[PDB]
Amino acid sequence: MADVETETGMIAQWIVFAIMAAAAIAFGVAVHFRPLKSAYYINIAICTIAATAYYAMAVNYQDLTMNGERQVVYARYIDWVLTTPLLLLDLIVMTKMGGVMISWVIGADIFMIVFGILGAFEDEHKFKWVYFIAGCVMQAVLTYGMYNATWKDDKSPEYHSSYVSLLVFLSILWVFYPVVWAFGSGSGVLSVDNEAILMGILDVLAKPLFGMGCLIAHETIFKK
Ligand SMILES: CC(C)CCC[C@@H](C)[C@H]1CC[C@H]2[C@@H]3CC=C4C[C@@H](O)CC[C@]4(C)[C@H]3CC[C@]12C
Ligand SMILES: CC(C)CCC[C@@H](C)[C@H]1CC[C@H]2[C@@H]3CC=C4C[C@@H](O)CC[C@]4(C)[C@H]3CC[C@]12C
Ligand SMILES: *C/C=C(C)/C=C/C=C(C)/C=C/C1=C(C)CCCC1(C)C
Repeated sequence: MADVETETGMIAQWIVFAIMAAAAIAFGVAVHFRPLKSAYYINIAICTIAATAYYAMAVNYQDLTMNGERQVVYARYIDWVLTTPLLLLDLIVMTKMGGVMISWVIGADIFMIVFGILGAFEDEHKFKWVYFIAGCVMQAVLTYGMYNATWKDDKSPEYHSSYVSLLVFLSILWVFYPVVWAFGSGSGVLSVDNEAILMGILDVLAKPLFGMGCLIAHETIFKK
């Protein structure tokens, strides 16, 4: 039979919705009482984006577009394509990284997503996986560069530290997405719902939580 999202998946998403929404509102207000405002904006956008994406996924878990006999909840790629770049930025600001380099990490990132999307809608397993590799290779490149701003002597010693910190956290976490993907969206061995929940779990770690980390860090440092 076909693997399609259910009330369950819906639930999960709906839950994520609320969280995102709150963070959005939270930061959304907070910002008006700071100096520094930018860092806030970044994360406001991020969560507002997600919130929206999840909101769509949730209300339409029934309107199924399918690759094979398994529904693909693509809205997430959109989210990701927009959010992921903003997440890297959240860290980039803690560094003195050069525009030229920024564009590279970002560009890499964007493709990482698209490849995923490409694979997500591919029939031939033969290609599906090729695409998968691609993205991983992008996540790779991308990650590599992010670390050059670690050892290569280029902001303040406080920042540098916080940066390193958050990065290792983001760096590791992210590799989970591709793993989960590979499993469901990619292989099929994973349910649409479970994938949703898993992805969902990740998102909340990757976005709201990370956000706080950053905001704090900034707020913290700024106080020095
Ligand atoms: C899950 C969602 C609802 C979480 C939202 C968390 C928001 C409300 C949190 C996370 C970061 C937090 C801020 C971190 C740093 C400061 C500077 C400090 O001098 C006063 C508190 C203040 C300004 C915090 C206000 C509350 C804050 C903005
Ligand atoms: C959707 C609901 C849950 C959102 C609730 C958002 C609340 C927690 C957010 C929105 C406005 C925010 C406050 C905005 C202004 C200030 C004064 C500042 O000097 C310290 C942070 C502080 C005190 C913020 C604390 C966190 C705060 C109260
Ligand atoms: C808010 C969303 C976040 C932080 C999403 C992160 C997503 C990734 C790191 C995805 C990576 C993928 C690959 C490296 C290979 C192919 C499939 C993907 C798209 C899921």
